[PDB]
Amino acid sequence: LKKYTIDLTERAEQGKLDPVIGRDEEIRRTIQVLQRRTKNNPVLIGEPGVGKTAIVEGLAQRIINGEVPEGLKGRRVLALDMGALVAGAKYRGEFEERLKGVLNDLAKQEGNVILFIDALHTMAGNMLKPALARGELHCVGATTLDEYRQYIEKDAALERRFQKVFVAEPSVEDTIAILRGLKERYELHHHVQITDPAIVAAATLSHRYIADRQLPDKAIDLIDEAASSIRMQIDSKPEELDRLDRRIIQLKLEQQALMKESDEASKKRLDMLNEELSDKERQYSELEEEMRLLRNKVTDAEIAEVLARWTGIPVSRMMESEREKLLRMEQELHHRVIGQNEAVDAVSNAIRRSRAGLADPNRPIGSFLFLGPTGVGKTELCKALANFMFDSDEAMVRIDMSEFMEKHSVSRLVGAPPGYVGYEEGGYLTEAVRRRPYSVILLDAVEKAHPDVFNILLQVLDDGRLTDGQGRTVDFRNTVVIMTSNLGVRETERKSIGLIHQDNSTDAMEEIKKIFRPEFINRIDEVVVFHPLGEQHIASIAQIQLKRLYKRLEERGYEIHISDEALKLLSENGYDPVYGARPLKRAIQQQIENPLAQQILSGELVPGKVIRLEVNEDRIVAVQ
Amino acid sequence: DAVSNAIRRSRAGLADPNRPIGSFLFLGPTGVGKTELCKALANFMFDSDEAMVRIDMSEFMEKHSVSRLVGAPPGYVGYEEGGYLTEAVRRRPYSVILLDAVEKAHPDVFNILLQVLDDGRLTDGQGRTVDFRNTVVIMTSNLGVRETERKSIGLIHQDNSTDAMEEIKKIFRP
Amino acid sequence: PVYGARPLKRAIQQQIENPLAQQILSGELVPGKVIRLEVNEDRIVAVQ
Amino acid sequence: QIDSKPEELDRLDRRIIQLKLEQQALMKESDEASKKRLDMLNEELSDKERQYSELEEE
Amino acid sequence: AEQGKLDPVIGRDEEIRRTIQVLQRRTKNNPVLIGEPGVGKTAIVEGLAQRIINGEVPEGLKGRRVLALDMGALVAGAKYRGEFEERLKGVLNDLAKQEGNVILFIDALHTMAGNMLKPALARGELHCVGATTLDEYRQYIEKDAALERRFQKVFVAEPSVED
Ligand SMILES: Nc1ncnc2c1ncn2[C@@H]1O[C@H](COP(=O)(O)OP(=O)(O)OP(O)(O)=S)[C@@H](O)[C@H]1O
Ligand SMILES: Nc1ncnc2c1ncn2[C@@H]1O[C@H](COP(=O)(O)OP(=O)(O)OP(O)(O)=S)[C@@H](O)[C@H]1O
Ligand SMILES: Nc1ncnc2c1ncn2[C@@H]1O[C@H](COP(=O)(O)OP(=O)(O)OP(O)(O)=S)[C@@H](O)[C@H]1O
Ligand SMILES: Nc1ncnc2c1ncn2[C@@H]1O[C@H](COP(=O)(O)OP(=O)(O)OP(O)(O)=S)[C@@H](O)[C@H]1O
Repeated sequence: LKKYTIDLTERAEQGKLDPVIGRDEEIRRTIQVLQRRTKNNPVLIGEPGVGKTAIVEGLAQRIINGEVPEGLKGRRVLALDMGALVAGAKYRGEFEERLKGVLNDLAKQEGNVILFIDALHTMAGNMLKPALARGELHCVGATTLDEYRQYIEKDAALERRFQKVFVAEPSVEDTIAILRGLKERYELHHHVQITDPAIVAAATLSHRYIADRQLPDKAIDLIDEAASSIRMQIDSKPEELDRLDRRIIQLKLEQQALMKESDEASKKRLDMLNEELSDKERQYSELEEEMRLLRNKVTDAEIAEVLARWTGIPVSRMMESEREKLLRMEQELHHRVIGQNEAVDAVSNAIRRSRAGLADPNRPIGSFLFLGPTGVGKTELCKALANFMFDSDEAMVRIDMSEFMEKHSVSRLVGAPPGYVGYEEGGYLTEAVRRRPYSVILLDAVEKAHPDVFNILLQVLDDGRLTDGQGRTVDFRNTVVIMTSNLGVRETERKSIGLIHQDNSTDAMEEIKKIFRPEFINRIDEVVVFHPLGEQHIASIAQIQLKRLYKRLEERGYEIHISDEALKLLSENGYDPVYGARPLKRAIQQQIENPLAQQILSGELVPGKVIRLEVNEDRIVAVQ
Repeated sequence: DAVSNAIRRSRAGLADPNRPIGSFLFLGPTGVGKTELCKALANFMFDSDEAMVRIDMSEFMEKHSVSRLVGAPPGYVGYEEGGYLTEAVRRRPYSVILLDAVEKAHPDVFNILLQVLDDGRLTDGQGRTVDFRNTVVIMTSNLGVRETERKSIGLIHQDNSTDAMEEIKKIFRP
Repeated sequence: PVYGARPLKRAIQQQIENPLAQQILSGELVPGKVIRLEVNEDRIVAVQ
Repeated sequence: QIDSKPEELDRLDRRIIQLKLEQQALMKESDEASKKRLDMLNEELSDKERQYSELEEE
Repeated sequence: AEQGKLDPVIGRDEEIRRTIQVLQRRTKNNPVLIGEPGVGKTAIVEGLAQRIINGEVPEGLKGRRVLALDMGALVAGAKYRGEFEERLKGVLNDLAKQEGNVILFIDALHTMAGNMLKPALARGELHCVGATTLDEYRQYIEKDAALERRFQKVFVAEPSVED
């Protein structure tokens, strides 16, 4: 008891055990087990982070703090932790000897020293049952759910040794009382003065967002991380000084990339960045020679910037300048997708209300069932939205739902039942959107998937979470979906002419209301129906079809200027009454790119010189 | 009044001990607020929507989904991880369970469900007994929406009951 | 008749709350005061 | 229950220990005009002290 | 690193501020670099060592020095029941002798026993550095809320042209 044990009451005497304000219920549950003769060893069972070790050591905090009544005063808490019994016994038999020594010690305590097994799955059993049979061992269990059950559940002799402990959960109120009850201990443990908004945002926002740990402790280590980044601010220089100096370090690593060259002077095209280097010396000198350089407002906005680096709705963007690209979000789509006014306003306004957040957080954000014709370019619009917000097309997780015809379809895409290859491989959308849950959940042709797939669209559209075969919640409460499904193609291509719009809504709503409930008609953002294009739109997609060719042949170092007559021939070959604007790239390549390749390989086009496409033909030809 | 009188019967004590406490079949058009009322049922007596999980019978249609509700056969992943029904009831047997669209489930969940109803004992992949004899279940349906919203004009309630009980009759027992 | 008062969630958030979000985040509406649902013209507009 | 303080007595004493150590949390705040709302927990604490004094006497 | 035998880095300041900013905690205290074996995360912990030792770092990481428990001498002679145990308790007590002025960059973080590592990481008595592959940080474990209270990660994405 003097060699192997750690005195938890002494830990609560000096105060290395962080004081626990509240929860008298389960410490009273411990004391109620301690008066109990049989089933005398309590087992603290919660999730990890219900504080099982901290409830035994806080039971020592009660035994020193006198909140315990008569009966246990004198019965001493001494904790056999792991690591203690692992002494230099290189040979056998001495283990049973030293255990016989310490069980003669608690055998002569006679209810004066209480034993404790920290992380109960450690310790034995061949010797504690006599010491739990006379009345001489008084041990305590504190370990997790899996480590108590797999410690032992099913021995009816050892569950005769161990009683479990179960809890009750009130509101976020007493979590706020944990955070204010601990915030000055982490002032003198975290070098600050904890104002309230960081911890009340930690409590309420922890009860809203975090689906991995539990109240209040997820808020507690959020304040740990918070005061960590705060002391990162405390011991460094003031703010904009570190803006200047840190961008000096990283950007001089960029010029460190941008100096070791073949010819240094000609590719010093970054000369503005070096005048800006001496300018960073200039304003960085203004602010080194020269609060709002301080934050006791920790802040909710700034650990909302940390959590905003986590989730997928930012607030670090919120203190930036964003309204100028918001007010021409239509026109910044018109740089690559022109026309379709109720589509760019219904879709773009649906993006505004979506990432603005006007619905339930326990509802999805941008929820779209697309229904309409072809000849439009849906995946290039999905690339316009990943290349719009995601700034390039990583989010385009394209998972075709066409494969799913037989009985076992939700074992296919949801994930297989365990005990097989398919569960560890998981489902299709379940896994490839399990990697990025807060992203574009892009789907083509969902209608051929199961009714069960339809009602788990009713799960990610009502609830906004997903469940595989095992039974956990993949969180979708912070993602925008795009469903470029192939529901519309035959109905909306076949509807012209002879079928009015209410009839396509009638039989398409006979498919939806054939399987879905009214919330699939209702709870999407918009039913976005497209229309065919005009001639100036053909001119615009010619221009932006050329801008990619400008940057592409720009990487080689050539120049091409095109007259208006070739524009007139492409406008002539642009539109057909049956198909629309799709074969334009094929006509451009078949009439333009054949003599261009023929003369760039033939030798008639000279490198290092400007190229111009003229017409010494009845079609487009190349010349120098 | 139906669910509230079911609560007064629940805390009152009328029930047969070889039965579940509450079991109902809801039919009709959709738009009434079923699982919002189940969120109020998670709000009233044990006081928390944290204790509302909402369970579905749709994804569980396969050859091994019987071993999803009972746990896998031995020698499998999900045998040591168990099943959703056996672990879920085995943690706290006195709780509120929210099922959806049981027609999606097989006649093997209807016979495990019969063991919820009759004689009160479920044997899993392993085979040990499962305590179901004081458990409250809630099961919603799509039989109401898929033949009521179009037949709301003209049809009567008895014929609604019969043309539910036909496809029920093909795949359930009385 | 089939649908009921179910779409009224998005009749509110869609039908009024899109220009309301435009006017709140536009900077016209300074926060901090008691809101009275005023009447501009025949489509519902909230004014601060 | 006979050796120590009675059941309704330590229900009450432990409700007032919930509210009192809840105030030991609830002292240091951020701004006054928002988070000194807790008037209602104070009059509930008056029910706590009065009922605990009543069954303290009885 | 004083002798300068290690590999340099180019750029790498924002997400290594994510590495230092995930270093200086108490429990969750240890960073994890995420990514496959063709990205270079050991250059990020050793460029971390070059910021700590060379001196662009502010106050706090001036004197900190990094050690490395490896599995090789752990499994070298495990002849009897206790050799590996006397040697690992020697590791933990030598962690106690430099008193937390030992940084322990454990690469292959799941390799390092553990119930003797958990409470010292919990009190503040232990503080290390972790590293595991993208798929293998999906394999490490995140739902053990205890081992959620022992470690934390650093985010790195798909590489670009300019870098
Ligand atoms: N009210 C509180 N007062 C003080 N510290 C608290 C409080 N709530 C949580 N903690 C912290 O909770 C942390 C975890 O407690 P533990 O003693 O590890 O209990 P535990 O859940 O059994 O951990 P194990 O045994 O490793 S599973 C400690 O580091 C405490 O700082
Ligand atoms: N606006 C556009 N800009 C650039 N390329 C386009 C455009 N529209 C179509 N394309 C090209 O033509 C192809 C067809 O466009 P998509 O965006 O895939 O149309 P789609 O309806 O999504 O076809 P799916 O996905 O096979 S049903 C694209 O992959 C591009 O190569
Ligand atoms: N009348 C209503 N009152 C309140 N909330 C409603 C109502 N109707 C729908 N909801 C919301 O929409 C969700 C689904 O609608 P429900 O009324 O529960 O019908 P349902 O049959 O449960 O559909 P589910 O939940 O997808 S199986 C609920 O969880 C609520 O969030
Ligand atoms: N950041 C870097 N800076 C400098 N050289 C690097 C860098 N990353 C990789 N290298 C080079 O690549 C070689 C090995 O790359 P590693 O850094 O070991 O890749 P890795 O991601 O660490 O994968 P491991 O270590 O095999 S798991 C080194 O010998 C260097 O030549």
